[PDB]
Amino acid sequence: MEMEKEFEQIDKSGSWAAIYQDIRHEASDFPSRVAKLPKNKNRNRYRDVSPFDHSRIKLHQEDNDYINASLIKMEEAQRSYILTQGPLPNTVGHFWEMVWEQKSRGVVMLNRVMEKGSLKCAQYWPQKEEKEMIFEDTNLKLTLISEDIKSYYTVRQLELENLTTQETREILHFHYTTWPDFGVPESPASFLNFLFKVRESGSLSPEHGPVVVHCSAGIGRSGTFCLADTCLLLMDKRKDPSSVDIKKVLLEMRKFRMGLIQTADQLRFSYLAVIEGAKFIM
Ligand SMILES: O=C(OCc1ccccc1)N1CCC(O)CC1
Repeated sequence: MEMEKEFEQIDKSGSWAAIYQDIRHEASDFPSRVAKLPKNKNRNRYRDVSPFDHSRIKLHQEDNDYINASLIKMEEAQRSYILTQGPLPNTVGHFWEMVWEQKSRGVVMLNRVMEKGSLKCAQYWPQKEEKEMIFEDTNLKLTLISEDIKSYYTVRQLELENLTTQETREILHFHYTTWPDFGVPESPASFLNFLFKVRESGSLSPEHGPVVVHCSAGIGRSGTFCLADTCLLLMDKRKDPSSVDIKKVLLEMRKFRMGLIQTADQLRFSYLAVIEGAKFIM
């Protein structure tokens, strides 16, 4: 069923809350036993948001391999994403270790460091060229190379150095800075442009490791970004684009991380983005 019509049918009937609860009821439940070990309590931002054991990213260290991060592998779309929480004061070194070890080119940040008067994630990248950051626990150095500030997003060029081998890599930081404190954006135009610019960078392409995507918990805004990208890629690839079922794509993605799309309003915004995105493509 053409989703644009499914959209108007749900809106006229005001059933967004009902569709959303149906997804919550049918979603996968897999064990998260490593996330709940007492040694990992200060590595989790939220007690109710954990990576499944089968899809968790493992750090390459014998001490403690745990980070709150999941690999979302989309087989038909041929895209992979790592979805993770906003880094904590004691996990900023783990975060950059993961980027290094997974060979990522891009980090996508969908939150501000402070929102609604509270800290939503650590200040985990340098703000000035001449004041670099050293992570002694993981033996990494991170330098700000350049910054491009636009009305709806900022793009930064970072240099990550493995101090053990003296190898360096260029990481691109894509920071969406205008998601409102309350609700979802009124139009998806600025969110779609932002996705286009991440795609244009190479960060989502198969010659690199998976993109790292985060917000505060790594399930809500983060869910919206990967769901929109995968649905638009499938519309490009298939003979019948009408066949793309956003609810079925979301349940596939929920096999790899719990809770993706946190509200009925985020579900409606994801439909609008794919639809308004489908409009521009034709
Ligand atoms: O918002 C856009 O279109 C919708 C869309 C974005 C990303 C992936 C699929 C569809 N952009 C910004 C403007 C640029 O010219 C190119 C398109």
